[PDB]
Amino acid sequence: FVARSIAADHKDLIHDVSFDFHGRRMATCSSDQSVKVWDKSESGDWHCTASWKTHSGSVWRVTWAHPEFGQVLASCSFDRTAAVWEEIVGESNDKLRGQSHWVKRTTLVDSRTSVTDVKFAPKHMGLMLATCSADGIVRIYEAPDVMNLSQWSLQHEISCKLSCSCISWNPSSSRAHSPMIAVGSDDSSPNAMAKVQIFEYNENTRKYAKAETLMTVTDPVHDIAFAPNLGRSFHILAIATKDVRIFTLKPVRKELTSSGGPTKFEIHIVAQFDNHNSQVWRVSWNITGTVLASSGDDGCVRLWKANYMDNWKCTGILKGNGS
Amino acid sequence: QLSSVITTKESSATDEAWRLLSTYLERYKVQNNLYHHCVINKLLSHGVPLPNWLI
Amino acid sequence: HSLMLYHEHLRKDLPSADSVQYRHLPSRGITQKEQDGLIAFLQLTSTIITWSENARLALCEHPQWTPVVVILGLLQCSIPPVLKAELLKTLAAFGKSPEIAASLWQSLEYTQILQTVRIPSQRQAIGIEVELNEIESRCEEYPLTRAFCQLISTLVESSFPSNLGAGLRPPGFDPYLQFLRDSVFLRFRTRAYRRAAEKWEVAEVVLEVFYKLLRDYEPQLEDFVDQFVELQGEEIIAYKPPGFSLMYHLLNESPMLELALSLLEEGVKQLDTYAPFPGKKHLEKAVQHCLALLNLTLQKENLFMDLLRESQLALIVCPLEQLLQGINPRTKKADN
Repeated sequence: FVARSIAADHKDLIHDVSFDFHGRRMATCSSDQSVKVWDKSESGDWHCTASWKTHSGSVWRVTWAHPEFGQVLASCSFDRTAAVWEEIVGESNDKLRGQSHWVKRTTLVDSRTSVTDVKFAPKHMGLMLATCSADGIVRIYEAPDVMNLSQWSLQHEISCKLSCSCISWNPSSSRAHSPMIAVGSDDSSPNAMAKVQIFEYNENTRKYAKAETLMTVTDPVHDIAFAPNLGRSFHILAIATKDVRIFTLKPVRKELTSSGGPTKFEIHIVAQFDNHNSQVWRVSWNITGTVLASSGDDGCVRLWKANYMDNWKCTGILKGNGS
Repeated sequence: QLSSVITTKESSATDEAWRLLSTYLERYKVQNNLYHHCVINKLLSHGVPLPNWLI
Repeated sequence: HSLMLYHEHLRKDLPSADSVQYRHLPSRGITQKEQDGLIAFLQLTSTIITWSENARLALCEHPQWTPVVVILGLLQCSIPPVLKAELLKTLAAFGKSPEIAASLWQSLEYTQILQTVRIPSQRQAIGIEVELNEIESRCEEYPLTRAFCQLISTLVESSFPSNLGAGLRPPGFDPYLQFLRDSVFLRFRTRAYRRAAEKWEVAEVVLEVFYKLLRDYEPQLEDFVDQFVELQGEEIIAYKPPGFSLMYHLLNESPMLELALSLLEEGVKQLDTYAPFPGKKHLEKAVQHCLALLNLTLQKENLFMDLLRESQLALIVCPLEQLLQGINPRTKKADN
């Protein structure tokens, strides 16, 4: 695979990286308390266009909104906060030298503990944002306007009753599955027999009901991702733990006698891969949900795909040489 | 006058009424014991569990 | 406040078992003058809420009166069946508002005033199925059962929840239909009556409930599929719609059809005398609802018989036109 490279000049450990929706911009965040934005030229280069302090803690993620909401970023922190940022044309004030044209429009503060992950929602819901934290809660916020990004109503507190490490929204634009969010847990206790939990917005009760819990994931979880839906009658879910896992979640059709309750799933494991010989620290999907990537303590990003028989295998190993 | 919220397609009149009641309990702070006491006594006499924001 | 005090007092004198020795007379029963006063105020209350929508809501929504919960609580107490009848009529006049009716259906199912859940150790029934067969059937007077039929007769006009009884039993209406069919209707002719009219006052208020349940039911292909529901960890079939149950009992040689046709026989036989008799107006309505049931069956029969043919359900049913040409077991002719 052909590589270009960039010196990132973060003054401590980088914790995350994320692309814009077009792959024309990227964001990165660090223990130096900064976020940086880097933009891809009409010559094939990349340049650092903003590099500013975001928070008081170590920054644990960075994420973009969909561009029908313009140019908006979110970041989560060890100081127990999350923050929302807008890119503005022409505001940048020499009266306050060395501030960014990426302005903080709000700070969310309601988590009792470090905010471990943050994700914007599937755009068909609205301008919505989820965060999770080590108080064992996921929190969901809504902006009632797309311009007044200072104002965000906290609509849901979702109780995992185990610490939260990561979150994934379900990427179903199809109006035949209700809104869904999956949650992973860093909990090292032997008492909690499952470390992944799944919630469904149920119109009949108007709150995120706990539909399922993965009783085969006994082991701590570091990252979690639903696969983008090529029309499938079933969902696919990747998990990062002591090994890589790929689950299927196929909705059980309700009989016309099971009203008011959430849905339920015919659930399988399609794959479980030890091959990192080490823990797994991210899981992210290609745009069509046909290829998974995952990293570990083996210094390899490993690529995974279905063959024509839906037998999932490793297909590539991207690894450093140290020269 | 709830005219300052874009219609997100996953709501209904039930919780925009809870939202209006929350906004009034935050808009009229000068006597706020009586209006929380009133609303909670009206919910509990009907057996209705109290929202996170109200508590 | 008086109803809450009577509920609190009657519920405190419940007999803890271990006290087998010489009690005095318990000077805490409602006196007849308090019963007659409570009846007069329940009758005033029932007229007011029968007419004013705003008066049903602004009494049920009261934080401190909670009238449905207090009245259902008093129906669980050992109070006289006449006071229970005017309490049930007050619930029937409240149950005209569909918001009240939907919460009242859940409150009836929770209070087991009809026992819909039968425990396998329990050698004796509880609720109105005992008060009918051991109290009303000893007085030869039936005010409680008629007021219960009147309560169900209003609570059908606002519809009933499809999930009625879910998690406690299979969902649906059929336990109330079994009581009204097999413990009220099929027994209205084998009971004694101090009022010769009341035999017909009981027939009117049960055939009205069946008429409403068959009027507002329309056959669907779903009715002909067995829908399974998880109950305590076993998969159990749901109760079919009460109108499907009524169609099945009118499209077969059932004791309900025998009792309907032998009501049409007895109606003509009393009318061909042209005489006045006690309860005549109630027999004429009980015949009217009986004809209107058979007429609603004939209007829905073809659709019910086609959806049964498409669904492949292993039931047999006969056209009501053919069952009406069956030999009347009384006269020994096809004279229906």
